[PDB]
Amino acid sequence: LNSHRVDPHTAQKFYIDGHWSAPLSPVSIAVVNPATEEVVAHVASGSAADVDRAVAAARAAFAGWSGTSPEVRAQVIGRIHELIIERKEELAQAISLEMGAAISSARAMQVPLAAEHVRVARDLLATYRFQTVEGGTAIEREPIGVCALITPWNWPLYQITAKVAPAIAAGCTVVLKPSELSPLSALLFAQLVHDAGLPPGVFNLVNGSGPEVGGAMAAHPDIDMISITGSNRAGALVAQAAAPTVKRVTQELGGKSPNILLPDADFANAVPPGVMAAFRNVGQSASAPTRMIVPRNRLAEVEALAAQTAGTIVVGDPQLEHTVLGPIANEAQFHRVQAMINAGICEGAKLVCGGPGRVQGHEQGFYTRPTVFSEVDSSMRIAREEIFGPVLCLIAYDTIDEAVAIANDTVYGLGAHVQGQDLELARSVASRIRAGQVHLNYPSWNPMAPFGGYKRSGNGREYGVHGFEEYLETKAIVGFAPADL
Amino acid sequence: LNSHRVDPHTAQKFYIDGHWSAPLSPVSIAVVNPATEEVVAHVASGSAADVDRAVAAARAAFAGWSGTSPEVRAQVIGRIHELIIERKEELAQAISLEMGAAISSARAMQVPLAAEHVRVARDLLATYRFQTVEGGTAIEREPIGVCALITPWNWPLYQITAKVAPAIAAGCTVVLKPSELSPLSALLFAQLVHDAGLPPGVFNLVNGSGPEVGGAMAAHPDIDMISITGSNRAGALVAQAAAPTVKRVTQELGGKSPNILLPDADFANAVPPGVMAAFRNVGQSASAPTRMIVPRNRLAEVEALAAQTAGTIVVGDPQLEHTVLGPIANEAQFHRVQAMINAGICEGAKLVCGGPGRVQGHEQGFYTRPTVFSEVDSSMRIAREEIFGPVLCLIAYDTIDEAVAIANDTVYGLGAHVQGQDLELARSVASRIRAGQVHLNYPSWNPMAPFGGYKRSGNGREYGVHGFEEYLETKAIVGFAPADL
Ligand SMILES: NC(=O)c1ccc[n+]([C@@H]2O[C@H](COP(=O)([O-])OP(=O)(O)OC[C@H]3O[C@@H](n4cnc5c(N)ncnc54)[C@H](O)[C@@H]3O)[C@@H](O)[C@H]2O)c1
Ligand SMILES: NC(=O)c1ccc[n+]([C@@H]2O[C@H](COP(=O)([O-])OP(=O)(O)OC[C@H]3O[C@@H](n4cnc5c(N)ncnc54)[C@H](O)[C@@H]3O)[C@@H](O)[C@H]2O)c1
Ligand SMILES: CCCCCCCC=O
Ligand SMILES: CCCCCCCC=O
Repeated sequence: LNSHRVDPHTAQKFYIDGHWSAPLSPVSIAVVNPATEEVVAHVASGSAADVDRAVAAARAAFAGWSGTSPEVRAQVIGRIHELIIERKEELAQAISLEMGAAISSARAMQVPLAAEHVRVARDLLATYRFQTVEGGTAIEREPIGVCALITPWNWPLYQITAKVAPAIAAGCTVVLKPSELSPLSALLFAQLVHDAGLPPGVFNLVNGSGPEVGGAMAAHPDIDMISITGSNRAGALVAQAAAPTVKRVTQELGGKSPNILLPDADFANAVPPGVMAAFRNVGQSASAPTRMIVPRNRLAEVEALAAQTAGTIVVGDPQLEHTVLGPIANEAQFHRVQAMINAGICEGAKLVCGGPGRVQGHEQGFYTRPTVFSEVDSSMRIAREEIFGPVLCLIAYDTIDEAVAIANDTVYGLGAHVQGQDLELARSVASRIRAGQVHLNYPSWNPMAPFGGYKRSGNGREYGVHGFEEYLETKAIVGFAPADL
Repeated sequence: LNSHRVDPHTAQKFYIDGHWSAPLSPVSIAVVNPATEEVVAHVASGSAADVDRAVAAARAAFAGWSGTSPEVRAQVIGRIHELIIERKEELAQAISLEMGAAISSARAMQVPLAAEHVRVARDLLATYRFQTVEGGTAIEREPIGVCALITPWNWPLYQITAKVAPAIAAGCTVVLKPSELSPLSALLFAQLVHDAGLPPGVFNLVNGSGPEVGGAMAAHPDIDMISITGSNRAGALVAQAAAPTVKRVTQELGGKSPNILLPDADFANAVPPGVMAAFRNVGQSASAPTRMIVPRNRLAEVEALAAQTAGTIVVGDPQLEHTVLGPIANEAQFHRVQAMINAGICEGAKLVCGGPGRVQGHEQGFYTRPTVFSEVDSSMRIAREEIFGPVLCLIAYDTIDEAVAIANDTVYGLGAHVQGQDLELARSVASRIRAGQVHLNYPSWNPMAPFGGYKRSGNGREYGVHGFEEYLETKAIVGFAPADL
């Protein structure tokens, strides 16, 4: 049923300097459909020499593009956005195919939320003041230059858009390494910016492994900035690789986001949305609220409510419109999550529902059972470590002060959730969570809100004007207007 | 004549948690007067265990201080500023003693410019909006937490102030490692914040080597951010040491700042100020304009003008009010500069004036001759490498387009200078220099202008509101106001 077909002519090519060119190496990367475990396509595996050709194209194109007026850059970006909306069905099918997102999920969110980043960067150029005059001193905001972008597989198009749209809008030039576990939609996206009219060399695509291609980028002497969305392990290696060239380093990494239900919350109506939030994209989301923090005298009620809403999630074939969750995105991730579930069992957590093993009736495919643990201690492995699968922890508290301490009891700080009837109280608690975003009573997504981590969830912000400013340098021209006397 | 006396009771102590405490190790660091080459004092050498006590104090004090109202924090900072102004003569004598700054220079700039950073952070709290409401989403700016500050010896008090004032104002808590080659003025500064009323643990001082104390800070699991002003070599090592904890990393590093004289400039009145600018603080300044870029058909005139103004700089005893330049700050730096001068001779540059050797008549003390090279090629070592002594390069150009290419022909981008009669033209050139600051026709210093590097001159900005925001996280509270329907 899945309708995506990889272009045979460009599958094992790179997009460099306005054209698809042969890779310098013959190594291939097979792409596996997580729903069937079959290789559905191959893509090329870049070398450092390929990353060289791409950086050279980006460098050569930077003067022309940064010299293009904001209004005109905004026109190209606008057109890119139209093309995403036009080819959205094609894009939803490739995302689903490569990382198993329920086709329903791919149409409703995987693509449209990505479109939104592009829209926001377009509208943004209409008002942004690149120069400001404070007296005799003028502040000019300029593109930082050639940028390395590395993205993960869980929200593949969306994570490419959060980086490319602002980078391009700022006047930067960009070389992107997509996840080798979700390369197909990136292939469509490169074709899309080509068709949208982006000058050769402004956007460049190279496929390959993190350590080889990503490593080359992090160390390249001609790259002015690198932005990575991925694991902490990879984030730190790129930071270390980038230090001697003193690049600007932007990192969006792991999380263990808390969901505090305050005592005055409507538990029957708030536990189900939290569970659904924790298990969105089958838990494959860094900001997912996977630690639900609730009053002890209410734990047995929320346990029942969590098993109840978990048990009604339809897990199955992503090709069906009524499937809610597809499989874990790939074999490596499947086995990691499975290990985390078994670790929780072995450390004595209560298995409210779910458990290990493939989902019954989908033995082929990385289908993982939606899992809920309760009576969870903050010291447990499943409470401290990001699992990146559908595994929700229930944690009890005896005071609101205690609930905040548990929420902050983590090396991470990417996001957080608060449920409460008294809005004043809920706000004061939110301002006490050390996290880049706190969400009150399940607000809807906001494409202008800065997104990023405190502590070990990263460095920098994406989305909206904040994300746009990550790609600008800052210049002071003192004596811009001569002084008096 | 120098009147500073180190407090014998606190010289080999650390300022931790509101008191002077014994170091955990008995290692001492001798402090040498560069003007006489005599050890004038000793200070303690911290261990990782000392950095632990200091981080613990900072952590423990962070809740109280961040919970103190901006208005009240601004009052403490205001008082710190009064005390700097009151004890300025004592502070100028300690700076001069430890790193050889001409006493005249220490009174006029070394201290007052440092006072200014403190003033700017005080006034700033009066207007800064820590919360903003964009609809149903609120942006709250919060202190990032415990901060490691590492500073150099060339502008010792001033570099401590650019970091501590904004950090404290933001609500952060701070542990500072001063340069072990300029520890005496830091000792007075710690006493000063104590007397000013800063709560125990908000500011902590530990002395010691970069690799040992600085290394401990860069790697500490409880430090949320580290800011370093120093060499590229040290900047990258701290970045690498900090990567696995994902700290915020702020770096102010080397420079090779160009000074372009455009053809319409008044060469007789512009060459002398450039030379004086290059040799301020005897060249011991990262942003100093040490590459003077001038029209070829004008080189012989600027050469003569540079020798002329160089030859009239009074180099001698910093204890004399009429001394203009003191010695290089310390023996290590003296020998480094001397090697750079000899390298320039050996690579065929023209020695317009200056040369190697101690300044005649000051054989005792690290007195270095003000040196000017001309007919300098961009590929020369003396053109590519920061020298950090009084060594000015003269470079010729045949077009304004060429002059810009030479100015940007550098791994650095900390600052830059433009001389020109047509202000429109001079502005357009300034916007073409890839540098954090460009200064037109020798404007006066601006404590609100963002200061920092493009490319390899660092990451982040100091001074004014920009520097203040380096110590704030960014939080989005989505659903702050419930939505319609
Ligand atoms: N904060 C955010 O906005 C955000 C958003 C989505 C996902 N994430 C996080 O991403 C993770 C999921 O992705 P993953 O674990 O598969 O990512 P990962 O860290 O394993 O890989 C991410 C990217 O880095 C590349 N890479 C791997 N090793 C590299 C190396 N040493 N040098 C350079 N590049 C290298 C990979 O090829 C990939 O493109 C989760 O932790 C999730 O929370 C964060
Ligand atoms: N950009 C700016 O605002 C600015 C301002 C002033 C000076 N500087 C630069 O500073 C340099 C002058 O200072 P320097 O060369 O003596 O500095 P340096 O790099 O040798 O030392 C700077 C600081 O780092 C510490 N340190 C040394 N090694 C360390 C390590 N491995 N880990 C942690 N800390 C370590 C030192 O003890 C000192 O406190 C020049 O390059 C100058 O341009 C920059
Ligand atoms: C409504 C959720 C939007 C998707 C957020 C994905 C970012 C986290 O990995
Ligand atoms: C007027 C010069 C102010 C001092 C600038 C010092 C910063 C560079 O090291």
